[PDB]
Amino acid sequence: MVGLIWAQATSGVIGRGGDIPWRLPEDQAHFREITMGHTIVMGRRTWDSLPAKVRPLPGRRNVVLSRQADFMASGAEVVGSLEEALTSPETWVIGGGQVYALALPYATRCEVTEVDIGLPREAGDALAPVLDETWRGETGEWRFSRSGLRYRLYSYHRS
Ligand SMILES: NC(=O)c1ccc[n+]([C@@H]2O[C@H](COP(=O)([O-])OP(=O)(O)OC[C@H]3O[C@@H](n4cnc5c(N)ncnc54)[C@H](OP(=O)(O)O)[C@@H]3O)[C@@H](O)[C@H]2O)c1
Ligand SMILES: Nc1ccc(C(F)(F)F)cc1N
Ligand SMILES: [Co+2]
Ligand SMILES: [Co+2]
Repeated sequence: MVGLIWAQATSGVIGRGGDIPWRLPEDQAHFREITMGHTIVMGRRTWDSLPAKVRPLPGRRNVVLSRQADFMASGAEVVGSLEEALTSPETWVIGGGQVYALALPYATRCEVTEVDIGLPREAGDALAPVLDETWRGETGEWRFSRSGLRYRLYSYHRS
């Protein structure tokens, strides 16, 4: 099972400046619950966005996708194609925009957090992938975060 997990503003922005322009503590617990114990695949930029102290994420098989021949990610496996990173019973692609887009054709599930924040799309932003008609998703109820923002969860799936 290959899944994609991300948090977006309603506008689809997921990253900017090598960072995420909000904080949603509930989503961090939700992200950790979904990915805990499994393989996580991420782009090399996303891997660089994590501080060295949190790298690699605990309890998960961290894999970093890069075109650099002998790129070294201390604590993670480095592969040159996504397919090499996808060989586990359960794999979660955790970003970024480039790797979500590359990974979607191999994905059966998407766990999407939508953050009710008026964040306009900006040139150079990392964006969430657009899900077509083949994706059947369940919309969650609006939830209020300890951070003061409103959000809701989407669980998409295709057969
Ligand atoms: N849930 C979220 O909101 C969320 C989750 C994660 C990340 N983000 C944000 O996403 C942003 C970064 O996403 P990004 O799209 O800018 O960069 P990225 O997708 O995280 O990783 C980009 C890198 O992936 C590697 N790559 C891309 N296609 C490849 C391929 N076909 N084969 C091998 N390697 C490949 C390249 O690494 P080389 O340059 O080494 O070739 C490329 O530089 C950051 O702002 C981060 O905070 C948000
Ligand atoms: N600290 C931290 C920052 C960003 C991520 C993300 F999944 F978005 F890549 C995970 C963690 N654990
Ligand atoms: Co699990
Ligand atoms: Co299924």
